[PDB]
Amino acid sequence: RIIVVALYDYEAIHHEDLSFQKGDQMVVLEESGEWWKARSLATRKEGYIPSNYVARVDSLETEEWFFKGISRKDAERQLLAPGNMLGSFMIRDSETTKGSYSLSVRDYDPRQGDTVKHYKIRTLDNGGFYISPRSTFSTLQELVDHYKKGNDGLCQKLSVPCMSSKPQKPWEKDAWEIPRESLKLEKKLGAGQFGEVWMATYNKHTKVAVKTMKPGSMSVEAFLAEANVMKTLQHDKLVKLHAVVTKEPIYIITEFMAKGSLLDFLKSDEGSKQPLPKLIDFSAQIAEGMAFIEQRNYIHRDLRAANILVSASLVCKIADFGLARVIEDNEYTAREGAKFPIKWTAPEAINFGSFTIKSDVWSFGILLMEIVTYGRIPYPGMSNPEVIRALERGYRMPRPENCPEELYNIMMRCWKNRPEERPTFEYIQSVLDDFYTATESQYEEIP
Ligand SMILES: CC(C)C[C@H](N[C@H]1CC[C@H](n2cc(-c3ccc(Oc4ccccc4)cc3)c3c(N)ncnc32)CC1)C(N)=O
Repeated sequence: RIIVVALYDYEAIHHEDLSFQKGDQMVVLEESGEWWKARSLATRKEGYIPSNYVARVDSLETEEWFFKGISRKDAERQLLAPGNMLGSFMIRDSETTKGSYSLSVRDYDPRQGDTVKHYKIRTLDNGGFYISPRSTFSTLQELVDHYKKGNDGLCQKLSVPCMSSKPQKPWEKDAWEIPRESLKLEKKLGAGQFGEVWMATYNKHTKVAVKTMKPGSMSVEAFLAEANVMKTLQHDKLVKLHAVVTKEPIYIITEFMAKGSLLDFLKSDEGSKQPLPKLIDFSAQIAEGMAFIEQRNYIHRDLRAANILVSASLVCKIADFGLARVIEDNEYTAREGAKFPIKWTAPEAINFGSFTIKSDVWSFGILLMEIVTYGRIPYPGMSNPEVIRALERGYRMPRPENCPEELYNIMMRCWKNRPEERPTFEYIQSVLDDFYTATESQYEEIP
């Protein structure tokens, strides 16, 4: 008997699902995947439900100011998003203290601009919580109501909970390999060497993107084996693979990303106006994605701004991870020109076909330069043979205008000729995540 309460408004997309009145009471049965079967209270008939729309009644997951799952870094991004105000806040699980909590509050000063301050919410041994010992509370709800009435030592008085959008409905049960007929291709987004990309509708109810691979470009079995690894690479900064059509021409089905590639974005009216701290935040988002790929012993093989996608809310998501591996070299793909771009590719990958996480690190440094130049071609003024020979003699792209020296230093580290000398994405992540907050403490010590 596990009791669970609803949270959002959702009607059955399928024919087996129930209703959500933004408030209800349910009791879960089986807990496989992201769809759960639950015994509900309207009234004595049930079915399957999306797990991300519900929560246990005991935990704080029901509270509007609590954000389960998210990181410190993501708390900051969420809060600094447009639509939030001074003293906007959230409570989340602590990162550096298991079982305890953290308060994140949107702040402002003329000297540092918009910032997010973090406070340790310590738990008392016999029940209750405090930030400062002189002010303890039975519940986190009491803590919140307290600091809503006055800052009492915090940077700001709490105003309203961090805004949040209703999450993506989880993908249909056991719909990994789907029929081609289940997709309606509505708008061609782009045409490339080995396939096209379409905006499309799945089963007349869900917006997706579909990459349609050219006949001759991939083998069904080799692709499916690889895709079965790709789908498990689940992370906020990787684009999500929903499903595949396992019949030539092979279709790849993913979440749709409203702002297209980061390269397109940086070259748009809107993206060309992003300020440098936002550019650095894109870099950090990609580094986080790559550190996950690195921790999972996977290889991207074609990391560049063109293969980064951008959401409506400016989340960067890595796409085409691993795809280059299963694009075949034959008479068909050959008449399409270069398989990989020389200017983005590590020298050992070019010279010997040695693709590793370390050649991805090389590509990342190039991507960094693409970002800070808003999508300029690498090595301007140079041919491909000229780039290769210059690189062999220690030439590296010089630092451009409007590039912080520490960002350049990171690029130069990525561009070591010997791969073992290049940093880890775990390192790159940490430096970029803390780029502007290096000489600052994690949490504020409130008297
Ligand atoms: C200005 C532009 C109109 C020009 C155009 N730009 C193009 C830039 C990329 C655009 N694109 C590509 C994908 C995508 C990427 C990989 C996928 O598959 C995989 C495979 C393996 C792993 C992960 C995803 C699936 C979808 C995609 C998406 N999901 N949502 C929105 N736009 C997308 C398409 C236009 C161009 N001509 O370049």
